[PDB]
Amino acid sequence: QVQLKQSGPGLVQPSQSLSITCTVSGFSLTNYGVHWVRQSPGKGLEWLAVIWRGGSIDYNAAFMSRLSITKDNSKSQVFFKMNSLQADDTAIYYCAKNSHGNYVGYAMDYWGQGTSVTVSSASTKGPSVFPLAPCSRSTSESTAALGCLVKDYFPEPVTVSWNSGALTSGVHTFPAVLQSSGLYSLSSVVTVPSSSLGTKTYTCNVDHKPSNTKVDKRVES
Amino acid sequence: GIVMTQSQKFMSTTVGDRVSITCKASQSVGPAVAWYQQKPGQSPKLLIYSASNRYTGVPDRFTGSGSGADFTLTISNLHSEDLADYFCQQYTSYPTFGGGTKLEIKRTVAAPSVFIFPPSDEQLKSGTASVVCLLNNFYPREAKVQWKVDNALQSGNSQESVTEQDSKDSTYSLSSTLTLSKADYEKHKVYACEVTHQGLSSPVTKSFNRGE
Amino acid sequence: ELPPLKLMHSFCAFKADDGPCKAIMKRFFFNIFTRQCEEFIYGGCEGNQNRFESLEECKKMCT
Repeated sequence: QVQLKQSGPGLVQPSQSLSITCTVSGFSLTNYGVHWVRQSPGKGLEWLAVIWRGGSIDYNAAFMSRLSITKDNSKSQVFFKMNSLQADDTAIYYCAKNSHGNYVGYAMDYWGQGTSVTVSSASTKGPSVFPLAPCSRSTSESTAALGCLVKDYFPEPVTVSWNSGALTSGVHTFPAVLQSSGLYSLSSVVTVPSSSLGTKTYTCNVDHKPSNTKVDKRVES
Repeated sequence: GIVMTQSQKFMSTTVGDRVSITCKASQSVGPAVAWYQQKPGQSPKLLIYSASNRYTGVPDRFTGSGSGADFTLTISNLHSEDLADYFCQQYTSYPTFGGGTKLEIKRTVAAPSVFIFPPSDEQLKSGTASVVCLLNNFYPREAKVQWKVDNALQSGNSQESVTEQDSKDSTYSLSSTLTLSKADYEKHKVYACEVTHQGLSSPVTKSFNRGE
Repeated sequence: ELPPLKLMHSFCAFKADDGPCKAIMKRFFFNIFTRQCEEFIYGGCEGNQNRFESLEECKKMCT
């Protein structure tokens, strides 16, 4: 059973280096090349380089001067390094096994889980969590909305649950946005029965692992 | 390098139908084309290699066809589990990928339910006011939010994001945040978000009065 | 264990292509004139599918 497991920190300050280790199992680096590909909203999937079984490398010409690819066959490890990252190098970086042994021209059949790389000078920071509660609703509305605003954290990601995971129906947790400040902000909402607001509690559970910040915020009306 | 163009960023589909995804190369690539499937949060999976060969274990409702510059991935009987992004890839001089085609479920039009959330007193204490507008469970995806402060049209001071299609009812939701300083927020009374959507005969506005 | 995948023998038919970059990398191609696998210097980028890391790999694929 083939697996590629990536390790390495994804937060990179401007013009610093990115280093990722790909640890493979179920196949030998003595028999297969391993590719490196990245994916970003702006540039989609972009192939960067491949290291073939005898250590020869093919590069994307646009990245060749700042890429270093090495490996340790005995440890089933490939080492990816890219120098001088800029904001436009923010992306998910993947290693991937060559489909056809050591041959050029086919596909990539098994992929690592990915490394989310953020290129930024912002300081790591946990969120402030604020309640989202409307000023009023109509007396004829049998459904009501509430939420939590998870503001000014860095880097991604945060996880949000409601009522310690017991409340899943009607929840929408939105993609974060990146603010001018360099910090992220996200909202999580839920719709619930209007008749429940007086008698049930609604708590959003926020976890920002990078800052080891956990907050449980009860939201009133 | 070769450019692979998938002309359809989004296709609306129905379970049980045939779906065909096209990809065009900027010049001939012979048969050296692969197709990948990807779902949010996950890595790509290989479906097809060398234009028409199914990869190990791929359901035989997937077919790849084409040569030269024009390539097609066909699903003969769309299953729910096939709702995903699909990318073509050529590997001649080096690997390049198409832009992706995202399959979505077609459903009836649904107007958004619109809510507006004032900034919390807790946040105001700290110098900033976030006003939030929720557009809940609408279809199709195209929607427009206009912010108004005392009837002044706001431009450039909001950000929004949209959820993926809901796994249960196939709708979208949208959140927009208007950001002002506490000083500015306290200079005005009426905060309004105006929503335009196909399911609404005319735009809907939800508002509150700072205070009230 | 990994099943064998279908190979494209037309990949042996391209002319040798060093590509535009300036590294010095020994690779092998099937030469359609001499009908033998031959060494060439690959610049590290681009090229085409008639490019093998070792002589034996080229021979296995193309002869």
